[PDB]
Amino acid sequence: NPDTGQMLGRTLSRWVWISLYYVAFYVVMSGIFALCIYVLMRTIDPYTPDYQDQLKSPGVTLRPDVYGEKGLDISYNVSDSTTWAGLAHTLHRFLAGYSPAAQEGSINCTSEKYFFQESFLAPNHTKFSCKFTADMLQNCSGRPDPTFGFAEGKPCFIIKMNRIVKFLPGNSTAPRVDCAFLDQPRDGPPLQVEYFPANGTYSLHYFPYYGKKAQPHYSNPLVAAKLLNVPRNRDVVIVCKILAEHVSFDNPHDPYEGKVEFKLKIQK
Amino acid sequence: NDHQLSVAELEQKYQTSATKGLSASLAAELLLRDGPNALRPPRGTPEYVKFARQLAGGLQCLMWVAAAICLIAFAIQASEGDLTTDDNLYLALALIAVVVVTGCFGYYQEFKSTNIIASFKNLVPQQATVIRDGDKFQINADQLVVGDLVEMKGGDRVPADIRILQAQGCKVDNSSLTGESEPQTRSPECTHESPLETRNIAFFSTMCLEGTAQGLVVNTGDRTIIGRIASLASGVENEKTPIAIEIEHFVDIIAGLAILFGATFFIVAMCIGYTFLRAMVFFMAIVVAYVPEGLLATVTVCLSLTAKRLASKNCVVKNLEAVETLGSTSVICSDKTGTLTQNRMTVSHLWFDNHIHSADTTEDQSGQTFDQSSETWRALCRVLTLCNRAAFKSGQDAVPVPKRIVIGDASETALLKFSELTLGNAMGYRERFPKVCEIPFNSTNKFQLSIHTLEDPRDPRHVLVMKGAPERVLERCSSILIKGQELPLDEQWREAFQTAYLSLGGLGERVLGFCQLYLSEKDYPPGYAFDVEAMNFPTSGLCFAGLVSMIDPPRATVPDAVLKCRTAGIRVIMVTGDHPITAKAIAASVGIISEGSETVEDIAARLRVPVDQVNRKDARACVINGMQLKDMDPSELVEALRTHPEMVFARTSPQQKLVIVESCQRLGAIVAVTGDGVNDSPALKKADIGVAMGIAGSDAAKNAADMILLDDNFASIVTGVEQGRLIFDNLKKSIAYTLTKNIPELTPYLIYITVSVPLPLGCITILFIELCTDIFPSVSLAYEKAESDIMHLRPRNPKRDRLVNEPLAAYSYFQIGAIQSFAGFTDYFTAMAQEGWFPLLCVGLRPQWENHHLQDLQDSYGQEWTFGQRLYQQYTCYTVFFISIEMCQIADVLIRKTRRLSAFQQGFFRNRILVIAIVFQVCIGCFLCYCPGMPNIFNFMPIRFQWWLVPMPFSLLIFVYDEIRKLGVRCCPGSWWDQELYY
Ligand SMILES: CCCCCCCC/C=C\CCCCCCCC(=O)OC[C@H](COP(=O)(O)OCC[N+](C)(C)C)OC(=O)CCCCCCC/C=C\CCCCCCCC
Ligand SMILES: CCCCCCCC/C=C\CCCCCCCC(=O)OC[C@H](COP(=O)(O)OCC[N+](C)(C)C)OC(=O)CCCCCCC/C=C\CCCCCCCC
Ligand SMILES: CCCCCCCC/C=C\CCCCCCCC(=O)O[C@H](COC(=O)CCCCCCC/C=C/CCCCCCCC)COP(=O)(O)OCC[N+](C)(C)C
Ligand SMILES: CC(C)CCC[C@@H](C)[C@H]1CC[C@H]2[C@@H]3CC=C4C[C@@H](O)CC[C@]4(C)[C@H]3CC[C@]12C
Ligand SMILES: CNCc1ccc(OCc2cc(Cl)ccc2OCc2ccccc2)cc1
Ligand SMILES: *[C@@H]1O[C@H](CO)[C@@H](O)[C@H](O)[C@H]1NC(C)=O
Ligand SMILES: *[C@@H]1O[C@H](CO)[C@@H](O)[C@H](O)[C@H]1NC(C)=O
Ligand SMILES: *[C@@H]1O[C@H](CO)[C@@H](O)[C@H](O)[C@H]1NC(C)=O
Ligand SMILES: [Mg+2]
Repeated sequence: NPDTGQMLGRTLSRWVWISLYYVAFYVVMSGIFALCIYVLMRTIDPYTPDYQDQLKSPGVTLRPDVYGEKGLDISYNVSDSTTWAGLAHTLHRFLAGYSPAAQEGSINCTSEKYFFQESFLAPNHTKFSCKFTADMLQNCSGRPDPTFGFAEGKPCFIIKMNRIVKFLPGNSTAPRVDCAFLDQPRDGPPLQVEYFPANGTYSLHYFPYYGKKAQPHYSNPLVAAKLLNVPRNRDVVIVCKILAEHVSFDNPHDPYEGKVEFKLKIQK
Repeated sequence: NDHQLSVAELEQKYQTSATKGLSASLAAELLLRDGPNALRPPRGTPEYVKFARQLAGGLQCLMWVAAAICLIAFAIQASEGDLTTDDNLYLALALIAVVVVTGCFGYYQEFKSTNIIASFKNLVPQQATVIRDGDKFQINADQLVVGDLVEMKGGDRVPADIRILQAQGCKVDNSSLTGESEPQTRSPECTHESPLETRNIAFFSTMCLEGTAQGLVVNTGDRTIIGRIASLASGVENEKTPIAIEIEHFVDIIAGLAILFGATFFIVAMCIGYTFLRAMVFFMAIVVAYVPEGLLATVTVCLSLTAKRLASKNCVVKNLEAVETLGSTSVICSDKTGTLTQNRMTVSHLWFDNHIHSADTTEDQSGQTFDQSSETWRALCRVLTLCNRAAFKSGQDAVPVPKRIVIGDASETALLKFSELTLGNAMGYRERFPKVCEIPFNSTNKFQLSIHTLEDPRDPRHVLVMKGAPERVLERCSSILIKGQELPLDEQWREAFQTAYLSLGGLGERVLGFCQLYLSEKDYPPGYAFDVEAMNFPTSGLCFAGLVSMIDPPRATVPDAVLKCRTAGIRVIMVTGDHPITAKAIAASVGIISEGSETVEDIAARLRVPVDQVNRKDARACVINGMQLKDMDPSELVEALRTHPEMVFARTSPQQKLVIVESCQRLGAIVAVTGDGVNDSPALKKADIGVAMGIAGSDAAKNAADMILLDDNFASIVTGVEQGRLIFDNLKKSIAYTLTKNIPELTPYLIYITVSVPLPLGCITILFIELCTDIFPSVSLAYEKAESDIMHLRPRNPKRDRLVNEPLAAYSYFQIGAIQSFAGFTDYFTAMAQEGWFPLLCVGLRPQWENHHLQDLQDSYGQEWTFGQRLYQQYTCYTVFFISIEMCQIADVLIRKTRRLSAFQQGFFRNRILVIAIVFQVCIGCFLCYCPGMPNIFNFMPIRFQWWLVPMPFSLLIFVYDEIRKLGVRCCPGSWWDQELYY
């Protein structure tokens, strides 16, 4: 097939013309594709997504997030501080973004009601986002206890709801965190939790979320669940559900929709 | 050998007796020394071997290699660290299942064809008459041994190869073994030196037609002539079909492209920081991706549809690959006796009223008759009807006259059928003229005579009718019946008779003379005692009536079939064992030799010069006999084949037929052989496609053949040529359609690996595209009509005109599949952006996107997504890419209907099957998208309507671009555009 005169059954001049034709074809097709993408992005709304087909209910995440091989699994040793040093460091790093210095961009919020904003009255053509500071977590804020209760055997777990643009959980009451044993200890009592803020609620003035362009300083409200009667040296499964009118947690194909389930083992 | 030896020289080699035969003990010892007098059955092949052969082939082997690569990559990934490796298992299972199901379908086709053909094979025990130590008893044919003295009579099959010791009017039918169409006389005298052309040898499995014969068994079993032919056929190797060669070339192209792309992207993956193991897995994935899954099934279904169409015309193929060979065929080597001709002596010409007439010789009598309104004709018909002893078997009224069974000689059978066809009710006309005297045919008189009585009671004259050899009749018959008048012979009628007789003889026909002589009332009154031992009745001074000649005529459809084959550019060569004069006459009759074409002998006869003085380049026609062929070296055979376009091979042995076929194949031609007898079984096996007659064909010929004509209709060859060319073109179109969609199935994976976007297309949806949605549209392209007069084109050049070539592959992949890939990615990015993921965020997102430990990944709007929600978005991307591919494939199937003509010219809805396939494809796509449970079963999502509309402008672009390309091809033949953009 290769030869000096007719390389791969085609002369050198003919190769030039066929290569030029293919180059022109691909340039035209790439230009058409780029035009289509440009038109798409010109029709995309910068503040609100066109559809939310996969975001009907919010996901729920937990800090500190430590994974095993099927989900979240937290296991440490009250005696051995090196077992929970990493967990407390993760909590400190996560709460670093909730200091007043990191919340200077948000404003004070007291309405306890939907913060419906139909105008861009915040600086640089934005909308106001409301403050959430670490001290709202009281004993689970990292002060005066820098161990977040892991040293004492009553660890704090930060529960955060995924934010969805213009999603409304329901205004009859504030959405609430509820943690319990997935399968209650047949010998031990039911799980005893203390929540920060009180009642484990997310205030209704953190909703709705208007996206990152309208609210570049937005911060997800947090709820801290301090577990108080976890048995020692024993595997337990904890499920924390979000209780709200428009939040569902019955999805068999997404175990993080509306709730978070982790395994907990505390050794003495 | 045994025929050149004398009776004294014989009778001692085999320790036998020419009069008493063999002793029983010696016969038993010889039956131990040699086998029983029978042919060993073919070794055959086990059914599991036959099925396993269906699992081989170039495409099958490519798919097996691809499955092996899938399994090896699965082993590597599972042994290193990798989950989500079920895709390799799915691909391997799909490849293996397609190969196995296609093999089962092909095995079923072969089983059905074998059953249909073998239903025509029956079984009857064979017995023989033998003489031992003076006794005579009926013994089974396989019990005979060499030296056995046997007895044969008319109607009995010859039990072995026999040297004739005594014979009484013995004639044999050698048409199946040799090419000879006329009955051959067996005499106890040697008349040639080859055993195949001497009258003192009778051949095993031939039929004794009339008379009696005695002789010694000189050859037995597989050592007989037919056994030697069967052994020769066993040594001939069946080569691969043209379609299999084209498929192997296509596999080579696919493998080369796969290796090139895999190596390039292996280098790219190395350059972008992948490990060697991951880059090798990527290379293997690309190589496997280039292997189509449903193409084997599509090709097999198209071939089966063509086979069904052929079987509708009583043309059965024993294997699916044989439905294209006739379309590719450039040379047809045709047998004469029993294949081009009916293998039945028939009245062809009549010479009366100083004119040579032509009878209707077609077996259906759909031909041209002669003038039957003359006094000479009405006397000649009476003579030939009365002077005939042949008789039909009873119970034949719905059977046509040519196919009716009659009792008598071949010549008398032909005369009786001619009487029944022209006069009508030959039995009634014969009984209305009672016979009072009769003299049978004998070797000395060489004529037959009989005296009858007239039908009208008023006339007491007795009519004498005589039939015999033309010169032995013209020596008598001082008067001749010309135009209803009894003229004398004035040396001008004796030269007109001689000219007519010589012309009929030179036309390769057997001629009989007829005459009549009414008896006077005075000399021979009613009640006269005619004595056969006194010759009282007059045997001279008769009234000559006419000459009747007979030949084995062509089948009705043969001349037009040959004309159409020659019009299609196919060379037709007659290869026959029969005599050169008959072979040349038949070749002229059927159009193998054209009107005006002359041989060197004809040119020499016209120019009054010796044969060597003429130029062989002036002779279009040529006749080569077996003796000349035996002294001919391959160079001279090739020279003769190239020099003379119209070629006839006469007196050709089975080995010489094999040699001629081999020479034609060595010249680069694709050769078809049409035959019926055992003598063409080796050539049938050697041919690129063997075609055997179903009714007239021997078992050996039908076994050697690839195609069987059940109804013995030769025009089925023309049908096969047309269907082969059509299926070649339509397979080209279907393959282009199938190959197009492989590029939009592969490019998303390449972008997924290199750019690290979330996966746009999954393995399951790729399998659905390959095996469920596009198979029916690809198959429906087999119903496309021809775009031109496909029967006026020359046969394709096997070296240059390939089934899949570079323009087809390049167009289908890197223009149409490129457009489809762009459509798919446009829809992918549209669906992603409308749900919150902008393209730039998509770039490089794959690790976070697929991370099971990230449950709050942020999109372009800052919304946090769980892994499950991202996975459902990924399934939506799968679905939009799938729908883009389907919408573009609708336009692809529309544009693949034609290669040169416009869709408007060919018709959008003329292919109802194609329209139904499009409807079915759309319905299956909608079902997959919107059936409940699909997201968690097959990972198809209920997409929004606008994602159906995004690829539609791309489908329109495909259609418009192909229409413009074909317009440029049609309007500028021979231009750069036609040379580079036409496939
Ligand atoms: C053999 C030859 C193959 C050639 C293939 C195509 C090559 C070129 C393709 C991509 C390279 C970039 C060029 C095209 C750029 C897109 C056109 C364009 O100018 O768009 C504008 C956007 C910027 O707008 P914005 O977001 O700032 O506006 C926001 C407005 N608000 C806020 C209202 C939403 O720029 C963008 O999106 C940039 C992101 C576009 C790129 C996405 C990733 C593409 C990767 C793979 C696709 C390849 C497909 C190949 C299929 C055929 C294979 C044979
Ligand atoms: C995965 C795919 C699943 C769906 C497969 C098909 C399901 C049934 C759908 C359609 C069946 C046929 C319905 C016909 C209705 C229209 C009426 C009609 O007028 O039509 C009768 C046709 C007449 O012929 P014509 O006038 O169209 O020919 C003209 C072209 N000329 C002459 C050159 C050959 O009768 C014929 O064609 C012969 C009988 C019909 C055969 C064509 C239908 C296709 C059948 C099998 C191929 C598909 C295989 C499936 C996947 C196998 C994987 C291994
Ligand atoms: C050639 C012969 C054609 C015969 C007709 C084809 C079969 C028609 C049968 C059924 C189709 C309608 C019923 C299914 C849709 C409703 C189910 C649904 O729910 O879809 C909804 C969208 O619906 C619509 O946008 C409006 C309906 C449009 C349907 C698409 C059109 C399909 C038609 C295709 C034919 C194209 C023919 C032209 C090109 C080819 C020419 C030869 C999906 O909901 P979502 O994505 O908002 O939910 C997302 C939330 N998540 C994911 C949690 C569930
Ligand atoms: C230059 C840019 C636009 C890309 C190249 C455009 C291509 C498709 C065009 C521009 C120049 C054109 C070529 C000019 C020269 C020749 C040689 C002639 O004997 C046949 C036409 C042919 C072969 C043309 C083919 C098509 C062609 C190669
Ligand atoms: C007509 N041919 C269909 C076809 C097209 C594209 C394609 O891409 C490869 C690929 C795609 C997806 Cl979605 C998932 C997995 C894939 O490879 C896995 C793999 C396979 C073999 C060896 C190593 C790895 C594969 C087959
Ligand atoms: C860790 O827990 C185990 C009991 O499971 C305990 O025996 C051990 O003392 C603990 N670690 C240390 C270093 O004390
Ligand atoms: C926000 O309001 C709280 C409660 O009144 C107050 O303690 C805090 O100082 C305010 N934020 C400012 C001004 O930093
Ligand atoms: C939190 O700390 C306060 C004192 O600062 C104390 O009264 C309260 O009981 C503590 N709760 C828990 C469970 O630590
Ligand atoms: Mg024959």
